[PDB]
Amino acid sequence: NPYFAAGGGLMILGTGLAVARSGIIKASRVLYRQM
Amino acid sequence: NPYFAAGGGLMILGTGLAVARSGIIKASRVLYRQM
Repeated sequence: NPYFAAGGGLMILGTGLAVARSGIIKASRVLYRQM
Repeated sequence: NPYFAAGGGLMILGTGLAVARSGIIKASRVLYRQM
């Protein structure tokens, strides 16, 4: 399809993994000091 | 594969090395004043 030329889904994946990294970092920041 | 046209992994590597640089800078900021 002509939409394949854009191929902007990698931006979505990058935002998703960045948010996941931030959330996991905050969790581990709480996990160590919780147990 | 058609996914090679995008080639967005360099963004992932850049984010990883930037985070590593920040973490190492903070560590050295603690390492000098710890020992």
